[PDB]
Amino acid sequence: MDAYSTRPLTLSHGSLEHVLLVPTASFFIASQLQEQFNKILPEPTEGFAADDEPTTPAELVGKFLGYVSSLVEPSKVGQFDQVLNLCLTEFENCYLEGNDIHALAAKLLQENDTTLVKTKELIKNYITARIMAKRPFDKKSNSALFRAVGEGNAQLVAIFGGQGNTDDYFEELRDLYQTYHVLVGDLIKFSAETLSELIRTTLDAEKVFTQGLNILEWLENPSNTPDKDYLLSIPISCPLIGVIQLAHYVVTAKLLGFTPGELRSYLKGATGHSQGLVTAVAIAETDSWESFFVSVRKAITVLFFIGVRCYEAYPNTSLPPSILEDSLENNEGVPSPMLSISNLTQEQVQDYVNKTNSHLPAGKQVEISLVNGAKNLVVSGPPQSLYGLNLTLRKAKAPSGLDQSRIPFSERKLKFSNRFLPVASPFHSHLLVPASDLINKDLVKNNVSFNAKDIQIPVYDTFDGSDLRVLSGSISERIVDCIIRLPVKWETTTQFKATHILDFGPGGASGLGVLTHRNKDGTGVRVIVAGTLDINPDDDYGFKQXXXXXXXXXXXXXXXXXXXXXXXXXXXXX
Repeated sequence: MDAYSTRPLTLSHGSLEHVLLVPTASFFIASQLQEQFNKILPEPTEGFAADDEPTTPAELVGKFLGYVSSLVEPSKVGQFDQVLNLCLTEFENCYLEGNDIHALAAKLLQENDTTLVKTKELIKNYITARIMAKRPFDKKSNSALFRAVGEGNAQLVAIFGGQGNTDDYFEELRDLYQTYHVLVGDLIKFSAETLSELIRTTLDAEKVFTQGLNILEWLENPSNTPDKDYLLSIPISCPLIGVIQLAHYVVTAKLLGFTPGELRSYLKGATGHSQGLVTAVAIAETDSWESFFVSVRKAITVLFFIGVRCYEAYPNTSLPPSILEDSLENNEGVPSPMLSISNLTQEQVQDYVNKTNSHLPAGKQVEISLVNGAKNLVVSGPPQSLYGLNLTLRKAKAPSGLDQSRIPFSERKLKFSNRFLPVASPFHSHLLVPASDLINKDLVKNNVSFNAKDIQIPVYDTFDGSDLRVLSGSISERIVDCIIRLPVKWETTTQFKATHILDFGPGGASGLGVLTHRNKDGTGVRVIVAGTLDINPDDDYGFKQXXXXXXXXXXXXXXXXXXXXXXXXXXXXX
């Protein structure tokens, strides 16, 4: 054949029995919106919708067809259940050669049209078309960049973040659901039902989800998707969050042709962050997709109840405009009860904290929320107070106006960053405890709150990396106080013997995925999940999954080229 639109891609004339049920796709693919969307390309070269890359036609044809296809795995007969397969492999022999479509994605971000949405669609086309009828994801065998931890050449670790630096949340899950219809309708539809139940069951939780938690439709037709605001509030955010990372670990799986066991396998680490730990745990021990399921039920109800209850502590207090203004001028912004005091030191971060509480009543006082990074140091307390710290915080801070230009270090002043984060609640707090213990019980109160010695790999703690298995606390009683009470000291939670780190951190290159990197510069090669974008071989991600003939190696600062010695062919040192 010949996928048109000014760009040609031969489609081996199926010869007769094919070429007949083919043009039925030839003109249907000539879907009116392809010709006028091809006229926006003879000049505005592939303005939009398809065509981008010369071999991208194979996309929509091998997509549109891969959909109006069988419309059920139970073959809608050869019509669209074989005609679709002559081409499927036909595609797997153009510019992919196995290696995985996700990898052929790189062959776009850098080569031709630097487009994201034009590549994301591209994937969905494949993966979906593939699982539509024959060729299901299973073959198990993978390229490389993964043999490593299996041949002893490397070691892998896993991590999961939370309330990561993103005011989107759902903007990831939707753009995760839509992305791969196939590879997650499960966890999705599943967790859907799941949460949809954990409501009527905790009768009282119905007064905390004003915005119907019908996380279902929210995807298909966001037309009535409950705000952008409260879609973030703790109950509802907590769950869907893991859902994401879980969904990924899944895709990470299903893709890789494995099973949650085939993955809890190649590993050794797996350590989440606060709302990200709950994921690590429930992820450690998971075998086939038969066990893998209720396995999720856990995590879900977990974060679920944490949120639901934590929300009943000191929920979203009606923020005062009296401040919204002033705060929005210094540009600190979203007053949010949690702050990121970057570029500085603890104690320093402390001192300030101190003096503030000093005069401040006990209840409104504030703690040093996190300790991720050697500098970074999130803090939190009632929405208010926090800013009141920013007060003294500002005055002392320097406007970034040249001062070193003429002798600094001695008199020169400091530099900051006092912004807040996308987090309705004050995790790890001094007010998120009276309800803490309750969730512990709220756990058992639902025949699933366990996490026994089934601890596959060593899932490091929120405080001091211990296999988390030292019992005497059920874990599902620590994975509570380590969150809604105790700090994180992350640098202390890392102390890994890794070569890489897989972070299904909560959407984009801003959810620990990179921070973890920050702290260390000459060790792992931290790679993340969703998102295909790149940079400069620093923290390669999203595509380092199905990579073939390309291994990660973030040079070690000492090992990598360290002092040496040698002598001359005439006997001389050097």
